Parts: sequence; structure tokens; C-alpha cells
Amino acid sequence: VSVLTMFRYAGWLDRLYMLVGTLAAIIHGVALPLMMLIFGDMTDSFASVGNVSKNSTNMSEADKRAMFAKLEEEMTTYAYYYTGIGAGVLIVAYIQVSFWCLAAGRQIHKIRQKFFHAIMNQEIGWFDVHDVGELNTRLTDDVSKINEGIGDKIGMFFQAMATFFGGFIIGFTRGWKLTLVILAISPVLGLSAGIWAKILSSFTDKELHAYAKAGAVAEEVLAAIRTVIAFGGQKKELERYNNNLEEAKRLGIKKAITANISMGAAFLLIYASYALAFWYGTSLVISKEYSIGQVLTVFFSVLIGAFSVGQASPNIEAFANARGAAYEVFKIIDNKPSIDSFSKSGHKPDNIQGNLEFKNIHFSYPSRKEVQILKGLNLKVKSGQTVALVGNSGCGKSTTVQLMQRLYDPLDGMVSIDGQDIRTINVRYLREIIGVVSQEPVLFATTIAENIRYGREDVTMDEIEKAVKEANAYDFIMKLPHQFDTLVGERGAQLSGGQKQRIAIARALVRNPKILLLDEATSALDTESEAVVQAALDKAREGRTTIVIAHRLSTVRNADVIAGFDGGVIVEQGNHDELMREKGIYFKLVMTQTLDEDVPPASFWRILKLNSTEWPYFVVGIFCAIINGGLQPAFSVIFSKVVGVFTNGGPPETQRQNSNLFSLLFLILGIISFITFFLQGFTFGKAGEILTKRLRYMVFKSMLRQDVSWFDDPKNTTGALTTRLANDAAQVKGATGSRLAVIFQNIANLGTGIIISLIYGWQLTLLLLAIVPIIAIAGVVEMKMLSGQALKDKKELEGSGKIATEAIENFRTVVSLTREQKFETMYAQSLQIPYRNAMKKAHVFGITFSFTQAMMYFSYAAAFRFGAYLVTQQLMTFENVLLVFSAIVFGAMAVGQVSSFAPDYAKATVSASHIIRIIEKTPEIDSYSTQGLKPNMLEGNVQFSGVVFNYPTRPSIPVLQGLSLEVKKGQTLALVGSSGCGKSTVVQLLERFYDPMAGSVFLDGKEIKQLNVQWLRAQLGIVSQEPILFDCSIAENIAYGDNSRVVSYEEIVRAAKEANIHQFIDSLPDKYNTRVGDKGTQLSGGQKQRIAIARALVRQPHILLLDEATSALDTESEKVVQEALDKAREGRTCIVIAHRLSTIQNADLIVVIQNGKVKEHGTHQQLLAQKGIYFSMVSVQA
Ligand SMILES: [Hg+2]
Ligand SMILES: [Hg+2]
Ligand SMILES: [Hg+2]
Ligand SMILES: [Hg+2]
Ligand SMILES: [Hg+2]
Ligand SMILES: [Hg+2]
Repeated sequence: VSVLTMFRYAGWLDRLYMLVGTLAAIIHGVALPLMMLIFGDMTDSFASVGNVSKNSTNMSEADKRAMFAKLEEEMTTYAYYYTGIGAGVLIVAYIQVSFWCLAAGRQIHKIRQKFFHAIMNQEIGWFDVHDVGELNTRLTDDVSKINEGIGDKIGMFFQAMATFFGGFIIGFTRGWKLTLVILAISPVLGLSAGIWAKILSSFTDKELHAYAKAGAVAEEVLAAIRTVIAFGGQKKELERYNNNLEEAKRLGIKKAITANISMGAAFLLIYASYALAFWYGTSLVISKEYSIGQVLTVFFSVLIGAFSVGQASPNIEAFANARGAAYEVFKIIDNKPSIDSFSKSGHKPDNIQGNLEFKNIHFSYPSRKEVQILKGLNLKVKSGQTVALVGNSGCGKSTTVQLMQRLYDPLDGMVSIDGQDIRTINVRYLREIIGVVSQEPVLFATTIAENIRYGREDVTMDEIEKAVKEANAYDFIMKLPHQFDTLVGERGAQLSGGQKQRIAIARALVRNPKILLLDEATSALDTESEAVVQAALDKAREGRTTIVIAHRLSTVRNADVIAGFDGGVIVEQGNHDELMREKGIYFKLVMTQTLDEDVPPASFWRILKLNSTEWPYFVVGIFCAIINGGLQPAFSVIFSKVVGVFTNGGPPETQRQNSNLFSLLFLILGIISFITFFLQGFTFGKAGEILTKRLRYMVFKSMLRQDVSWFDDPKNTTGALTTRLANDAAQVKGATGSRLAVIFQNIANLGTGIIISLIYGWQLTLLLLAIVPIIAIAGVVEMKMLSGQALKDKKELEGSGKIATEAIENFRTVVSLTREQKFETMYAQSLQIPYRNAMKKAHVFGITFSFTQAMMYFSYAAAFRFGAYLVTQQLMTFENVLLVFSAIVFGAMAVGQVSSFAPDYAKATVSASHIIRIIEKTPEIDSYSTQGLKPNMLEGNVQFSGVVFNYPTRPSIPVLQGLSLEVKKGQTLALVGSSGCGKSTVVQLLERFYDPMAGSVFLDGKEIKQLNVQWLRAQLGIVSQEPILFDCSIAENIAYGDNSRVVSYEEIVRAAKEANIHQFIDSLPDKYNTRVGDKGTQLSGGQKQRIAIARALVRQPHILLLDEATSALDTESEKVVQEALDKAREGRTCIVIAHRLSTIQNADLIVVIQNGKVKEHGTHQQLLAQKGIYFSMVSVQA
């Protein structure tokens, strides 16, 4: 079912090219061993010449002619063969790559449109359940994975098995024993991979749990940053994060060490197998004469067949993970379970004037177990009326409105519009006959003309005009620039909410429904605009049967009929007077209410500087890189010598020669290889480990010691910072790894390859390095062109995805239903551009890889043609021919190196650039000295003079302009302003979060500028709006060590005693030792505030600061907390900016701050006796 068959579905003509491409992938994979079968045949003919050169030379003139004639024949075979295979792999590569794009393109585009349709066709279900909107984005990433699954990855898979099965085929066919030997040594290679699976996979996960502790500490500190800053508890958070880092690093070292050990054993088994393969390959020639040394290399090509399984595994994982992600959700992704709504058919009533009927309706939202919110209902409103509903116990009114649009089919009973059931009539038509003005208006990002046009697609500006005129929306739009062509700026949030709703009214007005549903449309709006929108609603009524729910009973007064519920069942119904008459529910309520990142700057060799500072010395790492570096070419020399004594050499000692080279190849390569992998792993493992620690430490610490809009007003976030701390330090660990990688391959290829090249017949080196770097560049340009396509594709789907996410995230598109098909139609038109683009990139993806494989034969071409033949005949021996393989494999060796181990620099360098720019910091105000703390400074009189300030946004209309205040010690400084900030900013400047732009601020009369940054924050009573405690024992929270300040039990006792939180301290288990229970989820606001107050008065500040402390709070809690504050303050300087003017009535100096400039100031009775702003504030506060 869904696992295999369904995944590939449809694609009638697609499947044909799918199979053609598959076939070309097969013959492509087949091509590689055939090129290597040729290699054994070419070796034999090439071999026979050397035998006469060493031994006989009986006749001379004959050999210079005939042997080379034979060589020329081999030149002819060389030429038609490498070429035949080359043209083959060129064509078939272009085809097999054409497979992804051509098949997957149509498959995925079909998936895309069907997915978008099923998504819009599930209706209610999507908003009720699943991941609540955030899911289908991820899902379009899933269809992107689908795109990755059915692509050429499969073609590569068949190619791989073709090289595998075909490799072993040729192996068995031209001899059967060595294949068998290699297969016997083969499972050993699979066992070594077992070290990988147990240790490596586990230790990644092991280390993560360790740093998880470090992440939690870093998570909260950076979120609680202004609090820890204000209290200066930084160095302690420093300490915790350092301990957790200390554990995470030791799990890091075990990971690196073991990893390198594993890869090391892998190479052991590789050189071991390679050698044993030579021992049995050699045993078949000298004392036997089966192989002439032809097949011996081809049987190694059977090892290329062994590499083909390793090349196969990722493609399967690419198919499976794409398959698995798609098919499990594909049944849910696609089709249409639906059938409570759908889109189509049904019954069309044309009578269009009717009576709504609710009959015995029992319903529960499909949250299931929730008790029926509506259990039974009977309500019937005659045509032309306006019915108003009210309730107490909750939901159940909104439910009836929800049911009326058939958003939910009732469990029992029926809703009948006119005489017909609602379930008979067409859903689309039903939605079209029912207009709805919701409590929360919504405007799509488009013109107001289009937002209306979403009400009805086919419409003209005359109807738009009459619409807004009828919605009285024709005023603000005219004054608004661009008129009807006026965009809704910054997505859909631009203008007044009353205007938004009013526009929504015009939109529903174009709909011209005979039923109008108003759910709290007036709610959450200012009273004036409330009355305006209300007027629009009133002009929209009486021509339409309607139902209105709101919490302002003034609008409920003029309703023809009002309905009470209390538990979901209808109880009272009738005219207003009748309801007040009943002294019921209505009368009861009436009387009751009376991660964008990455700046340009780059490291430039500065990485190794921080490394060397934290990497004290390691010459053993680089030395290990040298001996492994020189280890690879030893192989190329040895291998040359193996076949070397077979071609050029005499009959005696050949057996011994093979034994010696076998053993030399085994221990000299394999053992030393184990040594170097375990040694470097032992070096760079601890190197990168401690680098990751010291880096993460000095980062989190460089971060905590700087604030200044990195925290106060950042474009950053807590998560981005934690991410910085983890990932980046891991990357600089790779940055350090690349150094050793570079010196290693430096001596490994260039140095030894060149030195060895000096002993050549010359001439070969130049031609060889005229190839390898070029094909290397071809490998670079392949990845680059690849990323260019990835980016352009992602940008196109980006735009289509943006407008798609716009559709799916807004569920109200269903209330008009006009936009159901309209949105996916436009989106279809959006998806159209990349589709046509796909065939073009089909050729792009297609021709490139073909050309890449076109370099396969050309490498072998220039190699053996010019290598053998013409270079041969003078100064050419058993070496320098196989040394071709040396310098060639050396280039490939580097490839192996670059495409493995540490990250491809890049991200490492960049992450390093950030982690470095962060550790450099911008210390500004940090700790240092800056003052002496005269004992006599305990006064507390805060001066402000000519102070201007702006948060770091220049044209933000700065909150401080020309501001000056004063407060004497031991007295209350009241503060009042319009709302929000400029209130708080004074407090922040006193906290010295930022030193003001101009003017000055004083505490004892000294300038804050000249005051100690720390000691200024040493006496402050700062208590914020929403108090946040360090996660710790509440006793330990109460006492925050400033510097040397010890945890004092009797002191924190005095703290609780003063804060009146001692109530909870007395009771509850452990008393003071009760922890807050995961960020104080067990405590209410009054308690948290009491504790925060205790945090303040432990410090014994001469200055207390309250920023709208009781603003968010309620009932008695405000009084007991205010009482605590009052017993804490008035003995010392305090500033209360709270918006509560009833408790501000007792103050020494009340200050009204307008626009940066203090307007009025004086005691309550003084300003109140006066008249102006303050008097307005109290009069409207009442
Ligand atoms: Hg593709
Ligand atoms: Hg509910
Ligand atoms: Hg090494
Ligand atoms: Hg602000
Ligand atoms: Hg804590
Ligand atoms: Hg106060």
C-alpha cells in the first residue's frame, strides 16, 4: 500500500522515462568495471615487453620494431576502448540524471497541488487539531523531501548496484578464487562498522545530555538577563555554566577519541584486506601460472564493487527517509477524509428569506471528553428580526454561531434555516447566504479593493464604493493615500482596529447575505470607534435575519429578542423589559455590570591564534599528520613494486619479493595507519575538546558582561545566543581540525608526489597535474552550480510558499469560502513558474554530471595513451607506469580528505567569526572601578537635569527630551505619564542600563557617569512589572550575594518578615528550602512579588524602584503587596511610576511627564486643585 506502490503513483508517461533512466543507470554502473577489465588486458600486453628487456636481448633490431608494433596495436585498443566507455558514460549519465528532474518534477508538482487542495478541503479539522497551523509549512518541507526521494538518488542507487553486481560478475567470470578470498575478508569490514554503531551514535547523544544541563543554565540566565544584571549575580551564573561545560567536554573527548579509533580500525581492515588480496593474487602467478597479473587488478575492481554498496546505502536512506516521511502522513497529507463539509454539490435554496431553527441540539467540540457545551437547545428567530444572546458559564453562545455556519455538525438535533435542514443545502451556498462579522477582523496583504473583492471575486469599484459607503468606511479610505489602491502595510497590521473591522463589514456587505452573524464584533475596541462600527452594524441589520453576541449590554438593548443560557440550555427569552421583569440571568448580568545572521567579517588566520592560546602546544598532531601524509604514497610505491617485480624482474626470489611486499604493505601501511589515527585522534580530540570549553566559557562570559541593547533592545534572541554557544564552539573545533588536515595533505600529496615525480621519466607529472586539478575544479563547480540551483529553486518556492502559508494560516478564508478555490488557484499560478523552470534545470542537472563522468575516461585517456606507448621505449621501467596511479590517487587522496573529517571550512570560519566578534565584545560599562563609595553617600537624593535619551533607534521620537527631576531622601517620588515607557526609562537610566545622550543624572550629587557601575546597582530597590526569580531555593532567591554577601538565614528571615511572604515560609514542606518548582509555576503573583520585594530589601537599598508593580495584579493581593511596599519604603528614597492613581494620592512629589518634558509637578492636592493633564487623568480614571 502506502509504503511502496502509492509513493510512485500516477505519472503515465513518466514511468516510461523512469524505466529508461533506470536502465541507463544500470549500464552506467556497468561501465566502470569494464574500464577496469580493460586495465588487466592492457597490463598483460604492456607486461610482455619488459621480460625481453631484462633477460634475453638475444636479437635486438627485431624487438625495437615488433614489440612496439604490438604496443601500437594495444594503443589502438586503448583508443577505441576508453573512448567507447567514455561516450557511453556521458550519454547514460545525462540520461540517469534526467531521471530526477523529469520524473520527480511531474510527481512533486502533482503532489504540491493535491496537497494544497486537501489542506483547504479538510476545513474545521485543521484548526481544531494537528499542530495548529505550524504543521503544513513543515509539510511543504516534507514534500521537498519527497522531491529528494524520487529524484536521481534512485538512479544513483541502481548505478551503484550495477557497479556492484557487474563488478563481482566480471570478477567471478575471469577467475573465481580471488573474488572468494576478498569476500572472505569482506565481512570483517562490516564488523568494524560495528564499532561505529555502538560507540559513535551513542556518544553523540551522550554528550548532548551533558550540555543539556549547560543549555538550561544558559537558557534562563539570558532570558532573566535584566534581573541578574540589576542584581549583579553574573559571576555565579558564570560558575554554573562553567561546571556544566566541564562535564560536556569530557563526553566530547570520549567521542573524538573513539571516533578516530573506529575510522582507524576501518583502515586497518582495508590495508589488511588489500594486502591479503595481493598475497593470494601473487600466489596464482609464479608457482602456478593462472594469472599473468592481468586479472589481479580486476579482482581489486571487485573491491570497487565492494565500494559500490557503500555508495548505495545513502541513496536507499534518501529514498526510505523520504518515503517514510511522506507515506505515513501521505494518507493524511492527500485525499480528502472531509465529509462533514467538503466543497461540492448539495441542495441550492433560492427562496432566500427564512427563519432560523435550533431543535434539541446537543453538541460538544471534537475535543471529545469535554462535556457537551451545548446540551439540547431550542431557539427560533423569525425573519427580519435581530436576536441577541447572553450567557455566564462560558462558550455555548459562540457555539450556536459556530454551528450556524455548519462549521460543526451537531451531535443530536438539527438546525433548520427556513424549512429545510442545514445539512441538505449546499455548504458553499450556505456560507454564501450567511455573512459573519467576527470579533477579530482580518485583512490580507493586498489593496482594500481586493480585501473587499475577497467577499466576491466578480465586482466593480462602484459596488466597492457603495459597500464602504454602506459600511461608512468611505471616510478614512479617501484621506488614506492611494485611495482604494491603498496597500495594507507591513502585512495586514497597519491601521485602526475599528477600521479593520469596518472594512470586514464592507467585505461581508458585498456578500449580501440574508443572515448576518455578529460574534463580539464590537469587543476589544475603544468606545468611540465602537459606536461607529456599531452604527455600521446597525445599518447592516433589519434587512437580514441576524444573531448578535457581545459583552456591552447597551448594544443588546435594541434587540427584538434576547436569550439566556447558563449551562447551554435556553432558559429565558423575550424583550428587554420582560427579561428585567423576570429578574433572571439577563437582569442579573445587566445590573452586575451596572534567526537571520552572518555579518561579512572573516577570520583570516586568527583562528589558530585563539587555538594556540588555548591549544598550548601540539607538534604531535601535525607530526602525526606528517607520518600519515607520507604513509599514503608508501602504498603507491609498494603497489608499483608488487606488479613491478612481475613485469620487470627475474625468476628467482620473485616469491620472496611478493612475500616481502605483501608484509610491507600490511604492517608498514596498516599498522602505522592505526597508529596515526589513534594518535591524532588523541591530540586533536583533547584539543578541540578544551577549545570547545574555553570558547563556550569566554563567550557566555563575554556575553554576560555586556548588555547595552544586546539584551535591552536586541534584534537577537535568547535561543540564538544558546545556539551560538553550542554550535559555534563545535565549529571552531572543526576550524582547529582543518589546520592539521591541511599540513597533512600538504606533505601527503604535493611534497611526496613531487619528490617521487623527480624520479620519473619526467613528462608524466606535467600531463597528470594538467588533469587532476582540472577535474577537481569540475568537482567544485559541480557543487557550486548545485547550490545555485538549490538557492534559485528555494527562492521561487519561497514566494509561492509565502502566499500559501498566508492562506493556510488564516482559517477565516472559510467563512467567505470565496477564497477556498481562489487562493489555491492563485497559488497554482504561483507554482507555475518553477515548473517550466524545472525542465531547464533538468538539462542543467543533466549535462553537468554527464560532463563530470566525461572526465572519467579522459583521465584514463591521456594517462595510458601518453603514459604507455610514446613515453615508454626510453627511460621507462616498472615504476613510473604505476606511479601514474600514485600521483593520480594522490589528487584523489586529497578529495577523500576534503570531503571528509571536519566541516568544509566555510561554516567553521563563519561561526568562528561570530564567536570571535562576540568574545571581543564591546565592554562599555562592564565591572572595573569607576568610583570609591564614600560612606557618607547613604543619602539617596536623585537628580535629573536637562536629560534627553533615545532607545537605540534614532527617529523613534525619543522618550526623554529636556527632562529634569529631583527627589529628597526618605520620601516618595510619585510619577505619572501617558502610558508605557519614558516612565520606566528614568528607572533604567538610574540603573545605568544606558547613560543618557545629554544632560546629567546624580545620586549623592556625583554624576552617575562618574559613579561605579556596580555600586550604583548595589543600592537599588528595583522591582519590575512581572517578577522573575533565579531557579533556586526561595531562601537563596531572597538573598542575592552582591559580591561577598553570604547567605544569611536570619537576614532572609528579616526579609520574609518584611515582605509578609513568611506566611508561606512557615508552612509548606522544607519551609525556606522549598524550591520554586520549575520557574515558580506553583506560586501566584502576590507571592512572587512578595519574594521580589524581599530580594530588594535584603540588599537594604536607600532607593526603591517600582515600575507599575501592582499594574498587573488583582483584588486584595494589590493591597497586601502595597502594604508590604509601604512598610519597606518611606524610610528611604523611592520612585513609584505605577499607573494606579488611587494609591498615588500619598506622595511628597507627584510628577506628570509629557513628551520628555515634565509638565506639572507637586503634591496631589496641589495639582488636583489646579487643572490640566493631571486633572484629566484623575477625572477619566474616576
Ligand atoms: Hg533534480
Ligand atoms: Hg470551549
Ligand atoms: Hg595524524
Ligand atoms: Hg521603551
Ligand atoms: Hg537559581
Ligand atoms: Hg514609594
